[PDB]
Amino acid sequence: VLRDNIQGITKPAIRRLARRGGVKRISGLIYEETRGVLKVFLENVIRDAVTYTEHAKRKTVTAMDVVYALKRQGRTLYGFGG
Amino acid sequence: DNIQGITKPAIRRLARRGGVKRISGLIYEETRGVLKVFLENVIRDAVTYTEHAKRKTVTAMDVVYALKRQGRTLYGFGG
Amino acid sequence: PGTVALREIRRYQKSTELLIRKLPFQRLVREIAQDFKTDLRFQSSAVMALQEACEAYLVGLFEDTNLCAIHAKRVTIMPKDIQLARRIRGERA
Amino acid sequence: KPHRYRPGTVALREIRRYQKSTELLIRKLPFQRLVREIAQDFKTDLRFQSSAVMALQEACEAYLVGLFEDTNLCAIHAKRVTIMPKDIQLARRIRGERA
Amino acid sequence: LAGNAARDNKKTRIIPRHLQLAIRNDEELNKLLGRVTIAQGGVLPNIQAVLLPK
DNA sequence: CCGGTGCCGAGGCCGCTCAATTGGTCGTAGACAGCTCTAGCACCGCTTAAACGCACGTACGCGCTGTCCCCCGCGTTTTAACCGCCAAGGGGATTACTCCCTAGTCTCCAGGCACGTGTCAGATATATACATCCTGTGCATGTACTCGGGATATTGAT
Repeated sequence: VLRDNIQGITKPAIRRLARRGGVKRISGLIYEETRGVLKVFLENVIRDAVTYTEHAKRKTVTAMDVVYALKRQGRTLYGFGG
Repeated sequence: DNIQGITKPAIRRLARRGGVKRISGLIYEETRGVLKVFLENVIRDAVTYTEHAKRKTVTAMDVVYALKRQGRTLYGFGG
Repeated sequence: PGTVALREIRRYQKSTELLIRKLPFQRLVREIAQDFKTDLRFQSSAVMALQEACEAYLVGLFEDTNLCAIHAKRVTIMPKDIQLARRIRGERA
Repeated sequence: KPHRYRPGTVALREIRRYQKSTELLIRKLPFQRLVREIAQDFKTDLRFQSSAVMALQEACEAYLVGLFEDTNLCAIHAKRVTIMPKDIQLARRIRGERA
Repeated sequence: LAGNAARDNKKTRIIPRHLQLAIRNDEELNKLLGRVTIAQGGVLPNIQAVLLPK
């Protein structure tokens, strides 16, 4: 079926993440909203990660690119290079 | 003792700029704490910058540099 | 009821794995990156780092959302809490 | 007999009056004395530039205004109009200062 | 934008208030200058909907 | 008529009986220690050369230091809309079950682009003579703050 992959983030996955966050009850309107938030985040990292791939005249996005993209947004990641 | 120099009407005015209608009467004593703490960090840097230049006067650029290192940038004072 | 949920709460706060299935996340990342430029190739470590960072972000978001919900004398979290958390943190308005 | 205003309209009057002007609120001398005593508590025999202390004053006022705006959002979230310290603690924690 | 704001204020000289208005009203400039504070520039007038009287 | 007393009903004690929890043992397999060059290569030793870093006076303003006056803070009063507590209706998120399905494993295949080296040439550091654009200083004047008085709202109490 022709379905958008944002719905590939299943409801049990969101429940698992919430339970790791420490929440007892989950309303039914979170499920569509959280995906939207998850979109926005990926719209502010991949966009940067592609630009570095532009500046190196490369065609494959490497882990260093995403680490640098996350570094400039005050969200530094450890253990994936750099 | 000078933290009491931040009178109650001054706190009311600062609250009124923020857009709040009613102020509790015990807010001030806690709010004076925040003014007490947020100000104890920039000075930590402001004197320290001053102490690097072998000088003992706090110029207007040291506070700008401190606020920049902390993440709050201000304009109009030689930034 | 109300105690099997706390069982999960305690279980997941100890284990440290990826709570999102890898293939749908890969498809999502590829589709999101398609618009910027067509015909891209992805390092596997890049995808893993993306998923790790996103999961950490979501966990922090839900922590703040739970604090917001507790503030209003509730136990259930609603979008009214997520919007407030995002607004006061600084990603919107 | 004297005309009395309802409790709350003077509040919005002050809101509108203060949200238009851009003068310094805290009296200059108490703020200067406070920063001087704090500095002496750290390092004695210090000299301050007037522009420096007025920049500290403006930074503090901007911080307080933002904090009170966040506090107002927190208070409205709890179906209230009066601000209590729990709102400030919640805002300060979500922003990521206190905790 | 600062000059447009100053004209809307019916004055021919730009002061920090006009710069603050121009930055805050425009979404992109506000996003760029999110973490900066304009000296003696104040804040935009804003009242929450629930705080209006009846 | 009222009261002693048997019969029955309920509350209190104690104890298993059984079903759910959690640390201990078995076991095997991919991955932390650990040479082994190697390899060439950064790091160290050993020289000088130049400049910036440092200290001494010394000129010169920008912070501390002393005196009058009201404007804002303090302190009181009453009173009222709001906070906090309580209670009931009902919807919906929870919990558990069966059924479907795509994640996960691994296997096989293969062509695209990361990645390094080798070549060479033009874009860029650098020195010197030229010169003009920006900057401190000085000064006219006008846009804007302030004071005063008359419009138009803008709320509260009958």
